[PDB]
Amino acid sequence: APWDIKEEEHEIKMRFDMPGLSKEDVKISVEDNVLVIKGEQKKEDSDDSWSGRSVSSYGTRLQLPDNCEKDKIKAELKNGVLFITIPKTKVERKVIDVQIQ
Amino acid sequence: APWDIKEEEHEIKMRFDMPGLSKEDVKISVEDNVLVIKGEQKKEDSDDSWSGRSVSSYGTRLQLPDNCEKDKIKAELKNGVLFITIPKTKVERKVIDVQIQ
Amino acid sequence: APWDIKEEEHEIKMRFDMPGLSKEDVKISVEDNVLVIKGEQKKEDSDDSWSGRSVSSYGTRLQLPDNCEKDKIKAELKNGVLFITIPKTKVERKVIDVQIQ
Amino acid sequence: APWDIKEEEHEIKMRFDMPGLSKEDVKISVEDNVLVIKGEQKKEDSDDSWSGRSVSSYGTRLQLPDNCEKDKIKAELKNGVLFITIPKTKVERKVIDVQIQ
Amino acid sequence: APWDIKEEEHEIKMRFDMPGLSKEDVKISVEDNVLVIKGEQKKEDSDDSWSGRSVSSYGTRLQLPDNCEKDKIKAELKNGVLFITIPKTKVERKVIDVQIQ
Amino acid sequence: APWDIKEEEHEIKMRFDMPGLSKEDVKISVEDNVLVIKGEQKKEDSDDSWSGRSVSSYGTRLQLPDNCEKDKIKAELKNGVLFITIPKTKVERKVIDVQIQ
Amino acid sequence: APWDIKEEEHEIKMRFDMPGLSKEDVKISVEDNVLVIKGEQKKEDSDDSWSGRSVSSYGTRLQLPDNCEKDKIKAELKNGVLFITIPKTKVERKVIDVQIQ
Amino acid sequence: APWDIKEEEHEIKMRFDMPGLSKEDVKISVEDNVLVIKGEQKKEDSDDSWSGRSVSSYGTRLQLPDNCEKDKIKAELKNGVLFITIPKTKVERKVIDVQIQ
Amino acid sequence: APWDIKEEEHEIKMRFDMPGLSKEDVKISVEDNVLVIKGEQKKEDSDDSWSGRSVSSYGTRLQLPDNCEKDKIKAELKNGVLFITIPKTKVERKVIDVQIQ
Amino acid sequence: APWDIKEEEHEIKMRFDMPGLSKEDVKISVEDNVLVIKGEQKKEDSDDSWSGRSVSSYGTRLQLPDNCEKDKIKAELKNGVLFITIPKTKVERKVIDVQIQ
Amino acid sequence: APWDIKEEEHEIKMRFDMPGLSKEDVKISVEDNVLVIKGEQKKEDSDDSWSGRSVSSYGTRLQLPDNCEKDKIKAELKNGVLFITIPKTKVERKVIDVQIQ
Amino acid sequence: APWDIKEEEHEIKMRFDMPGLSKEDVKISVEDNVLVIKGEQKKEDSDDSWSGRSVSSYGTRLQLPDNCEKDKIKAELKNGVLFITIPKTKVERKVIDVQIQ
Repeated sequence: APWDIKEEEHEIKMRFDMPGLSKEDVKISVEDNVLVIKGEQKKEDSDDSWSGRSVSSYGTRLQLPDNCEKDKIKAELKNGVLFITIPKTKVERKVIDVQIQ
Repeated sequence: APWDIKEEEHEIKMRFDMPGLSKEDVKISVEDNVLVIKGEQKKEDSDDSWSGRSVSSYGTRLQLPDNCEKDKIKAELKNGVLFITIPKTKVERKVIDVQIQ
Repeated sequence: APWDIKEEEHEIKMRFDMPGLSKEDVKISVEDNVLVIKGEQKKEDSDDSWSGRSVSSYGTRLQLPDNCEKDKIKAELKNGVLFITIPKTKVERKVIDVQIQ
Repeated sequence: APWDIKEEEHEIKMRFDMPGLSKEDVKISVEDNVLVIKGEQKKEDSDDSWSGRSVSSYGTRLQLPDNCEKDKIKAELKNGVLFITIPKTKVERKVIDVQIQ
Repeated sequence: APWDIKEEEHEIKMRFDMPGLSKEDVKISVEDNVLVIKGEQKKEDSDDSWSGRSVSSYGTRLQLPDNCEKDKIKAELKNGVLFITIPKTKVERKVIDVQIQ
Repeated sequence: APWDIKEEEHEIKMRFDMPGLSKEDVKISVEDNVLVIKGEQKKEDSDDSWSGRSVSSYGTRLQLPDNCEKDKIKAELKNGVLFITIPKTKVERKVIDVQIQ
Repeated sequence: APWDIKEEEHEIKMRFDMPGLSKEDVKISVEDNVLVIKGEQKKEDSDDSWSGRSVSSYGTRLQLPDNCEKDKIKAELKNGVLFITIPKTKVERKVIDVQIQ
Repeated sequence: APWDIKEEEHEIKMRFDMPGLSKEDVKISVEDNVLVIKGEQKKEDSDDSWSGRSVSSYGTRLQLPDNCEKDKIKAELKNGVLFITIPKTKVERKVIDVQIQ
Repeated sequence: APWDIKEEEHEIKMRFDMPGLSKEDVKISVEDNVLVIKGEQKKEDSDDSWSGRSVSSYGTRLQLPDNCEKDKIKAELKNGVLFITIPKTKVERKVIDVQIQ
Repeated sequence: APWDIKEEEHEIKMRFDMPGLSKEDVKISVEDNVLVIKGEQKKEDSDDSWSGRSVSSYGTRLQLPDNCEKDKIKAELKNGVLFITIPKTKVERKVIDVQIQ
Repeated sequence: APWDIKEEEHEIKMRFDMPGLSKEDVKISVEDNVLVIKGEQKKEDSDDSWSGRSVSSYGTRLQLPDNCEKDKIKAELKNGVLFITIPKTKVERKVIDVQIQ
Repeated sequence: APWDIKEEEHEIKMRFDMPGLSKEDVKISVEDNVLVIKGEQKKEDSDDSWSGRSVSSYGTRLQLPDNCEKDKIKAELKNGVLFITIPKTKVERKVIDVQIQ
């Protein structure tokens, strides 16, 4: 299965995966509320000696409900699998319901 | 015809419809600018004694141009038909046009 | 789910549904063994002031196995939902089975 | 090719095209951050004397990243071709990167 | 609408259209009875500085019923719209009808 | 790109890839000339706490031209990527060509 | 248009059509309530001397609501067009309507 | 070929077929004019010890032109093949033909 | 079958067909080498009193190899079937064959 | 369900089925390792007197992993159902596993 | 690739191909301006002793711009490949261009 | 028709075909039991002077039941048609049949 993206019990979480890609070719970037991921192909630093070299596009968008709180943002890569944990927001301070009468 | 959603001559109006659903299983919820509707199936409180019991999903999104003014928001249900009337906003205080020269 | 039509434990039952349609625009008609339903659009008696006025065709056929016994035929409309209960018949007074030898 | 829409080396640019439409039937309109274009068919002011008169819908949306700065907004029409040049914004004053550890 | 081609009340008329193309890149050619149009892309004489440069094929055939009378043949280009007016012929000097008996 | 399978300049090589799968859930098996791969889902040994858990089938066939020489067979897993290197055979000791005359 | 079949103001009427078929190759047949038409190809009695001889199937079913009254049944063929006029029945001697309460 | 259903030279005949089904799991049932067949799966009385156990639905409808004469109705099963022979009726005591004039 | 168009053993022949159309609404027209047929709908001269009135387009083109010799051109309509017989031409006065060497 | 083909707990088993076909029209044939089945249509030895006579092709291939041991091969036909039981082989006398290091 | 048909630097050229067909079964025919090719199947003069005998249709049309000059027309067949070289014409003695003003 | 491949009355035979390809660009190759054909495009040795030059892939596999006996293998090319005749094998020295009891 390619990816997961969901509000967990307390936060927001993404998870994707990529063969070959090690701890080197990974980058991200933040904005006022926009996250972006940039993975690329460093499958040119050992040797080719091959045919089925894999090359594709990896960077991708994201927007958080509230402006992305930056400090506690965590992420990790293992066995060709990246995943990013990020804090939830504090929505629902006020609401009103039906008066259908 | 399932629904209508439109800016009338003075306000914003939604209208949808649902068999069975009476004045009980209806709920809404507001946000800073987000409306959401939650209807569900209380077709379990009289008796089944049936085969063609109808059950589906009814809640749905909405966003208003300007933050939803809450007081005068009205809505009503009759003959299995929901409809919500909500105040318009006061856009277009300034504009500029072509200077194609 | 649109409709149900079935032999229950003791009788025959139809059930359908229609938004808007109240206790006024409903009619039926019987025959020697043919039932027919005629619903129509009285969505012209309050006001239009609208775009998504719903108008369609509602009348529909039926035939009962035995000629429709007329007295105890019942029906009802609620929350835009029609349903007709009608007596079963007394088939299977005699039968013969295989003699495949 | 119908249109182009892109961030150039320094600004934002749209370009589209329309047969017949001259410097008369063109209009635009601005908002806090919303641009809209309104072209229409003045192919009724010379004469018809024709069959293949062209009539369609031309107005279209746009939103700029930052609220549309209004003064230096330029545009032009030639040979049935419209194009609008508009100032870029000043995003990316701060950023944070991975700490995948 | 792309083009029109028709016998008018007195003559024959074509009309087509092309963004960008001005009074320069247009050419035609005549034959004993064959007309041909050759438009091309001079969208290389101002500057590119662009992505959505439009380039396509424009030349096209035609045959007139009678050999094309050459003198009074007229044509014009405006707002990226070409159109050619050409004299009709003098067919139907004799006819015979049914004798189905 | 999913996989590569090819005769290299001197040997035979397979390469595939699998997210999540680490150095644990991997197995192979040999035969007289048949290779088979068995990967499975050990995504049950850390915790679920998730929705998009990935589970599928991974084992797959192979046959080598000549009976698989077993000693020098190598393979490796990194960044969720498996690949197996295996010795080539020594075909083409004799041949005959056309005599089409 | 191939055919017409309808209850007129007072009776029941069919109309169809067939090239070539003259007053010879036409037949019908009645039943307790079933009508059937049998037209065939007598395009073998003058001469072939041809390629595009037309041959197809023409007979077709019908059932009348009440058993077909036989005497006044009329029909006619002209210009390769058949049409059958037949008496209506006397349905609706009794009816009952809604009691939806 | 699955089945045959036809009026023979003197009667009416059905024939179908079913693997496994022996002389046990077969049943029929008659009505005023309705025949029905009920075969089922007794592939649970010897043992499973298997994977490709076959289970499906076998009962099926029939209506005879005239009310089914019951005595001489015959049927048989052999080599997983059922077939039912039933008496024809005595239709066509009277008829009327065209008067197309 | 709709139509036939063919060179017979000695001439050229067309044949088509049209329900309703009698000996009245038929017309043709000749040219230097162009034949055209014009049938239309006179299904307005008796009465409508109907629903399935048939109306369509019937005129159609033709070109003969050599200019249409006019005198001996024959045609006829019967049972809603038109057919036109026309003289062949006298092609093939000279020819040359391969010299492939 | 048409057929089953599988390695059971101890052997190899096929099972298929055929209406009509009795113990007569069945044949098989063996090879070094190839099995083939030949059923045909002896539905010509009793009488036709029918329309829905069934005729098709029944012979089919098979290959066993190891050369087919011939003695204990069993098979049977009942209720139009064929099935062949055949001995398994003795594979897996030696194996080697990963050394992914 | 099946065929080529093109105006070369000085003439007109066709080229096609056909297995089996030798220098015998080839024919052409000329007209005032129409060329036609007739190849056929003489794959009946040696012996069949075969299954995959090839038989198809080979004759085909052509029209030249100007009436086909007959003398210098050349053609040849080799290795199951035919090709015809034919003289070009002398078009474009006069022309007129745009006056779009 | 592209090819034929079949066991004749005494041997095995292939036949295919290729335009242009003469007695030069043809090659085959044998193995223990594998035949392979290699045709290629020598349509570069006379001249191009063309557009519709044909180039494709021609080599193809084959396996014989028994190891290919090499001496008497024959083949030939004529009129762009290849065909290979090869000796049959001597299968069926022993067999066993049903004992369905």
